[PDB]
Amino acid sequence: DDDDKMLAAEAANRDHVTRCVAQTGGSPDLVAHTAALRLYLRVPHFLTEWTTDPDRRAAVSRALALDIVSMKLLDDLMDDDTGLDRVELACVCLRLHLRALHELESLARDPKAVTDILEQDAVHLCGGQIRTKRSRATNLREWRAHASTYGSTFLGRYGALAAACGGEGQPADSVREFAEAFAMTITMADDLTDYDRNGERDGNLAHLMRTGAVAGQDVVDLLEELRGRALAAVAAPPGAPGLVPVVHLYTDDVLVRLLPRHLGEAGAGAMATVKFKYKGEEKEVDISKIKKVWRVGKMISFTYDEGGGKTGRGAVSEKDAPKELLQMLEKQ
Amino acid sequence: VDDDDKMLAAEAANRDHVTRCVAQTGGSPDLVAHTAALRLYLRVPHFLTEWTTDPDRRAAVSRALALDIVSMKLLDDLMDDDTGLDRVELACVCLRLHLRALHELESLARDPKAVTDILEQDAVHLCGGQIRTKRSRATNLREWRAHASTYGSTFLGRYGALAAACGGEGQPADSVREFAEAFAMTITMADDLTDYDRNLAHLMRTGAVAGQDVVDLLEELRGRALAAVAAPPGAPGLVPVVHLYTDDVLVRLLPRHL
Repeated sequence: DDDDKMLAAEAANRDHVTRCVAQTGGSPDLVAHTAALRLYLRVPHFLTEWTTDPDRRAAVSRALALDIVSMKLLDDLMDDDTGLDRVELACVCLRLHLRALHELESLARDPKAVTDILEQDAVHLCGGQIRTKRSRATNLREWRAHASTYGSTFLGRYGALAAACGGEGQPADSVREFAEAFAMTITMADDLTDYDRNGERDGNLAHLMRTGAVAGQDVVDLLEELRGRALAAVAAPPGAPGLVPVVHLYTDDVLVRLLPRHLGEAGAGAMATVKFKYKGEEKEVDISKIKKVWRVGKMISFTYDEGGGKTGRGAVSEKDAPKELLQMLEKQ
Repeated sequence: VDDDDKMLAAEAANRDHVTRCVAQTGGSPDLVAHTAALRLYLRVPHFLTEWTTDPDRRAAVSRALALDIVSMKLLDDLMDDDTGLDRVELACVCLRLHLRALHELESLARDPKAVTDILEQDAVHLCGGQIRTKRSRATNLREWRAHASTYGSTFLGRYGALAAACGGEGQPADSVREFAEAFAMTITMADDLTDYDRNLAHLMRTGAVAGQDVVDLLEELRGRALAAVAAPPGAPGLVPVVHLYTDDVLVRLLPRHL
């Protein structure tokens, strides 16, 4: 029923946003574009997870959706590649944003809190986007520095706004920490998808991986860092434990589904090995050279390509077998 | 130190506040230059804040209005895509200037909530209005005025209402806005009759609009503005401003099209 709350909230955000686009003279196409922004429409549900009163939660959630969609329309306006009418994009962008300020300011504890949060790192956000497009990233460090502005800072602001508007029991710092880590996991996902969905190359993480400029294991480490940052934020009292499966779902999806499209047979990291003694020598074979593998009690016995026709023999304790050997066990 | 001296100092102060803000958020020299060239846009906040008795509050509201007015002009450049400027800079500077304005306006407002009230109230009339304008173009003076009452009158009306909300109170808010809506349409006509060359001009030239009707509208807007600035407390300094912009359209611009 948490998965059902998250679907209903997306649908309620989609309803609020499309009505507002249509009420301002948005074309059916532009309405269909905003209704299509599924994760943008759902993300506000994540940011409001700490909100105890469900009437305030639903109201903060739709107001965040308005402004996130507005900024997405501004972005479509600066790319100017949607085929949507530019006048509609501009005027609907403005209208949604002004409705969002009104609604957020109606819910905030403090009258200045909304404009304080939007102003505080405006230069970092707006100058960040300019430099992202001005100087294309050529390695992971550059990719992350850019992504921390239009991804992390972008969504952190909506985290702070969710805390400011979300009444009592909101660990402001932690809502924002969650938002910033989660946004970077999503931003990596979008780069690794939009390589092919959108034909994107310059500054694109997938292009940097395929090119050799960025190593798969560095990408895996960043994803694991972002997973751990988001998990820590959601464990801070009074806690948002409902967000734990969400964090795993998005990180795992990048690891399992998207990364492999830009790496290849080997994958990320060094080729796994089996260490054993055999006729008195120290021996170490690549999981790639291993042929047959079978269990006898807690021993794993196996054969390998030793060079030429030559077949080698070994056995190790299951305690000293890498996961990759035990996997071939299960698959033989 | 007369009134044209106060205006000149206000216009320079608004320009400097805008250019510093564009430069510091990563605006290129072409975008900084573009922003500094928006003379009337940087000037008009001075007129809007004529009812503000504290000179320091007046300087602060004037420059805040200038940030947002320039912001909305940059959004307008972004929807036309005809300046040859970088769309990423346009968008990012548009956003930054606007967010600074919200911050500076809310810090001056009696009630910070009044800023987002004023901006939301007729947001649909303004934004729906601009879509309808750029869709189905005017073929007579009635249609032209209908369209210009959104992107001109409602546009500047909002900044009128914001000036009164961020001013020193007693300020006659309805009259500030009435001044702004009437004056806005005078300068929108002026812009239309300049921006043909450098659309009301096309209609005057192909005789779909009679000169005498344009004169009558200008005289009506002149009277509306003079009435607004005679409501108490009163902004007598705006009388010569109304005459200057009106007479300029009658004397300099109309003859170019008749």
